[PDB]
Amino acid sequence: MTSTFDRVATIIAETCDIPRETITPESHAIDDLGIDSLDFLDIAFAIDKAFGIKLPLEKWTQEVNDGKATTEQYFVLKNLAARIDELVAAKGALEHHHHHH
Repeated sequence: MTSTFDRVATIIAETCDIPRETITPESHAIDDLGIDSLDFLDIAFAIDKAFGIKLPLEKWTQEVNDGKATTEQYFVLKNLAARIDELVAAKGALEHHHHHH
């Protein structure tokens, strides 16, 4: 029993050495865990290859710093785990389509 969050949290411990105990689902990877966006690239590429998906990290980070999206929307570990899972669902091409197509 290990969720998408728990996989990510293991990968955070592997990459940037952040204690699993001090990693909550409602934690912000950058603000709360104190991980830089570059260190988060190493985490996100390790996630990327693990789940066999593709995170548009550059897109997510440009939206965040353009004020299109709030930081927490992508960088809170439950929202992040939901984004990854959403792209694992997109990896399987769904059957009810992604948005509408």
